[PDB]
Amino acid sequence: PSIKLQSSDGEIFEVDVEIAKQSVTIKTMLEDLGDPVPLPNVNAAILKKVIQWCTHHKDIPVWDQEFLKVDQGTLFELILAANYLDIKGLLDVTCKTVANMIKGKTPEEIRKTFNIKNDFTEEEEAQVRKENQWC
Amino acid sequence: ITHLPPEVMLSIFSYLNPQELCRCSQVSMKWSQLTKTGSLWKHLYPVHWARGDWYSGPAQMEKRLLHGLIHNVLPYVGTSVKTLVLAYSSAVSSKMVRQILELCPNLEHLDLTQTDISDSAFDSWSWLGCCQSLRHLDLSGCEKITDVALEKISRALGILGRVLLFLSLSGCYQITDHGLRVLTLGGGLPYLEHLNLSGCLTITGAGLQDLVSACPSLNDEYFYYCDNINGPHADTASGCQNLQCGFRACCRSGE
Amino acid sequence: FEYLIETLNDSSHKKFFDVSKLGTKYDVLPYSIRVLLEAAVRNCDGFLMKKEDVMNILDWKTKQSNVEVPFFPARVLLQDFTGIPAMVDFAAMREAVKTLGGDPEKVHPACPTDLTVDHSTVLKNQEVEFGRNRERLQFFKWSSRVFKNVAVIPPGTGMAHQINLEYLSRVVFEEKDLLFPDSVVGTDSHITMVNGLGILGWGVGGIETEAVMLGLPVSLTLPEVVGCELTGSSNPFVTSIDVVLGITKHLRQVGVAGKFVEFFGSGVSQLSIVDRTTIANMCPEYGAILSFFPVDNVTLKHLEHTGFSKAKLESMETYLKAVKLFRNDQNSSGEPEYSQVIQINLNSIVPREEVHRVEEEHVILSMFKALKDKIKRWNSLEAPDSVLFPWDLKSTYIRCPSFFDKLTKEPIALQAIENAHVLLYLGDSVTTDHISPAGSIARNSAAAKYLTNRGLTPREFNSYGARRGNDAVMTRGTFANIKLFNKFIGKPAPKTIHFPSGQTLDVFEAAELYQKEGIPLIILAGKKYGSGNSRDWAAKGPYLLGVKAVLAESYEKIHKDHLIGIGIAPLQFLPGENADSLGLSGRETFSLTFPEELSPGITLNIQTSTGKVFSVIASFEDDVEITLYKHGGLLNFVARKFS
Ligand code: FES
Repeated sequence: PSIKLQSSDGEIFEVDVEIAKQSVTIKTMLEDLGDPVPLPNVNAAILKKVIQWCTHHKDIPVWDQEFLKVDQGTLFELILAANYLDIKGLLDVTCKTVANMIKGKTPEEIRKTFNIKNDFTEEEEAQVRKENQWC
Repeated sequence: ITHLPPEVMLSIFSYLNPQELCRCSQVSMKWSQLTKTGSLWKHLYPVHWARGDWYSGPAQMEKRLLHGLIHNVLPYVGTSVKTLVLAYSSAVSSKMVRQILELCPNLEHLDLTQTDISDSAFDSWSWLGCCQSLRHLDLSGCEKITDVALEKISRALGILGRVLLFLSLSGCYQITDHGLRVLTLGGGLPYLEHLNLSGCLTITGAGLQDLVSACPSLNDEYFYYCDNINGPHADTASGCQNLQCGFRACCRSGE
Repeated sequence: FEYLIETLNDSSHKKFFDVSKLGTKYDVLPYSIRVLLEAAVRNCDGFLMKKEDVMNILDWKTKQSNVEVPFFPARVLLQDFTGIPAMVDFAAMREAVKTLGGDPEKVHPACPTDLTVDHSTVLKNQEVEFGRNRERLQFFKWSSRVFKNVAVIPPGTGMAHQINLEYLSRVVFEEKDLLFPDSVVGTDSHITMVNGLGILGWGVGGIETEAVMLGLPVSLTLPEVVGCELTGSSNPFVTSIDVVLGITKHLRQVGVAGKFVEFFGSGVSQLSIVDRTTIANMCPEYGAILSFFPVDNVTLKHLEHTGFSKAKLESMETYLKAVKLFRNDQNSSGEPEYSQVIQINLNSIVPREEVHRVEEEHVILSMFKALKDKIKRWNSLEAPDSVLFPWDLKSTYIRCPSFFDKLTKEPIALQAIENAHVLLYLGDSVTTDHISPAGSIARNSAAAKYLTNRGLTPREFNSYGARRGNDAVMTRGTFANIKLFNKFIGKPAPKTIHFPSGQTLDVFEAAELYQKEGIPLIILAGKKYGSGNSRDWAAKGPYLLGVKAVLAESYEKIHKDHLIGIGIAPLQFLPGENADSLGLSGRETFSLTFPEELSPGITLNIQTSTGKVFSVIASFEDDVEITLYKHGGLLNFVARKFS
């Protein structure tokens, strides 16, 4: 029929059971207790996108390629939501997208695109740069 | 990207070839330990990689790669290596192989076709089970291996272990009846479905009958051996594949 | 050039072509271009050997490597069994001439062939290899009995390659009171060894020998001669191998690549014939084509020992001196003008007569006469003696091919290909090892399905080269290399797509389904189609599959001629175009029409079923190839002359 998912911000979302059948954690949480189930680890701004992806696969694609074009603060939140719901398809397609964002890039600009802190010391940085080649 | 748990960064670090996997290794101190977990270095092709082909799939610049991933990678990964394809290598000695086979004990697929390999490249294989769970072993063209390499291969498979599914001694013209009577020890090979002895011209059908009587799963379409010999399955097996071939050894020219 | 035929002296009766009367530039040529000019002046029949090509080997000072000339050898060597595809073709031409109103006995090779079969447990394998090579040895025995030119050296002699080639040496030929110098091009691996004895001979592929036995000449660009002056007596303690490696090392560093290395000077008389043959047999080491040691007094003092009589050696002297092919070590009057001389003083060799004086009356004289009586299982082997070969119909080794079916003398007009279907769609650098079969027969191939219907076990499938007399096995291995990258399939699989039926099966099984429907075939390829050496069935295979033309961006020059001489029109895309510049996927129907009077290098329009016309260059070089194509091939053209 319809299952009720509650986000972190107090809002309740309704969706069909076959949609939540792909959510392995929900599929395992719907065969033991037998509608108002809360999800306090995913925000509604990410639920609106994860349910949008999940309803498309009710049965890399270009629809996924256009759907996965957002800010990193939202893409990585989507990945953290797919890890919590164990949606293997979404998790795998977002892993593919992120690993595509790393294809052919020097280790210097990786930190610039992903906003990483160079937490190296010169005695290790010279040891790490020396052993990763053979390259 | 830092809020992601390590189990998701490990999944992200799977669509990256080993060149990108080592570029990412010098971004942060967490990735430096996280790109050498072992689930990312299962299959390694040191000859395709030092050619522009970074495959890392299920199944010169070259000396630098074999010297790099022998002190920089294989000690750290290091026991989670599944395959190792050194086929048609320009710079691979019996020393650069004795040091890879000592760090990969869970190897599943060796491939040493047409390499300057002697029967001393298997000296690291002595504790009776060294590289068990080995499924594929391709030594086609290593004409320098005698029946002493097979005494270390028949020991480095274990006991019933002995899960070899492929054996391609195709050109190793120096193995004899003792080189095959030793493979039928402990087991012998009960899963072997392919036995390419096409080129070993100095074995005898009496010593090959003893080998075939210990490989019950042997497919006969994939049982090649010398044409000038009277081994088993004469009306169902195949003949030598090294006819009209300059690469591999052959007792006749087939011209 | 029938006016230089001067009679020799009063020795017995002989005549010869006195090339010395060609001008004041003949005494200037090297001694290896004089052999080319002599062989060119007596075969100048106007069709194959032009007259514009005799005044092209004579103008050698200015017409070096930038010009190509033909060469008419005096004989042909063929290795162990590389002569089967030629002798089977002649045995089939005998029948094709019989069933045409012709005498099946004029059919002989156009030059003396020598089938050196003993070339290319250790003893227990010999009996099995004989029992395996029994039908082919029987065919060689019949062919030696039947054809006047052909001669066979049976398997088992002394010992591999060295004095068998000196026993066949006939340095001055006799053919109907004519005299001319020897020349031996063939598929023997040690065939350059004859150069250290005054015999201009190099190595060619199997197709080129098979085409020289049919009257066509070997093509060749005017080489550069690097005449290596070799003066001074060697040091009192040097060996033969030391001097040999010294000369070889001095020639390797100067870099003689694809050029004649004729030797001359006053120290050449110190090199024995066993040393000249050694320096000649090592041409691939310093990268040369030949190392010609002209005929001098040492050569004849060697011939006197080995086989020949005095009444023959005096005539040889007189001929070689009257035509200026004799190099006097102490009477050098006419000195050549090599394009790049090299000085080698033999006083610069560090590690003689005591060993050279031995081989004069010692074993050499005995070894040659012992081999003369070396020529057990060969004169014990039943073989036919009839004019036509008694073909065995249950045979899988020797089969009469279908090149002459049907022959129909006075050839028909040029048939236009109509509604062909691309059999193969290939890439760039398609070597002849992908076209021609070789190696063991694959257990899952078309040839294995053929040989299994004949009742052969999988271990009785021989190699693909041990069944080169059987044309069915050979055309079932054409384009059946597991590394064949067919662009209809993608991945490198030895298969193709039958278009009217849609299925994916072997190349032979597709060409065969195309044959039953009467649909011609073509082939699309890329750059340097047919690269590499010339293997047999590299042009026979495609022709017997049903191919009528080949489309490629560029062929190898050696393979374009073998395609023309089998009846496969080799076509090139206009400069700039290719397959991926016209929208051709390879699934249309191409239609040609050779208009009339095929001039060399003519452009002809190929049409399609998708309404896409495009011009394509008919890569015909000269009128010899245009005529070989108008006659449906070289074998048909030759068989029409015997009828
Ligand atoms: S290797 Fe012995 S038969 Fe080919």
